[PDB]
Amino acid sequence: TVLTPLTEKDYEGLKRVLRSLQAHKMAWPFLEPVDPNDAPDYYGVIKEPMDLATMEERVQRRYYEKLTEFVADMTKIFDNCRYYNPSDSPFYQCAEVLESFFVQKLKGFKASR
Ligand SMILES: C#CCNc1nccc(Nc2ccc3c(c2)N(C(=O)C2CC2)CCC3)n1
Repeated sequence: TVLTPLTEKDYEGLKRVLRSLQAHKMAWPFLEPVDPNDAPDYYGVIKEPMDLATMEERVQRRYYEKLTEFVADMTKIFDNCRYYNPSDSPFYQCAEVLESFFVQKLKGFKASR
């Protein structure tokens, strides 16, 4: 299912999904690693940080062998955000918006495989 090996043509689809996420108006908090100057305790709280720039590096290097691994990294971004930030924080709302967008794009990618 979602465990099949990613082909080179799959990787063109993954690049497009990632670029759509990076261009979303609510993606700004996720574009780069969390700066500890903006959240001093963040890296003691979150033990597996993730961000869209790290995923872009991984896509360029063909890090992902299965689509599940790509979805797992994307899910970490949103899970870390909802765990670190309170439910009324604007950051929490950004994760809400961007995760539903990612699901919309992912369904598109899967249908096109
Ligand atoms: C605006 C601005 C500063 N510049 C910048 N640039 C690019 C991304 C970015 N993310 C950012 C900024 C502040 C904070 C965060 C992230 N945290 C998050 O948990 C967000 C879910 C990722 C932790 C605490 C507060 N910040």
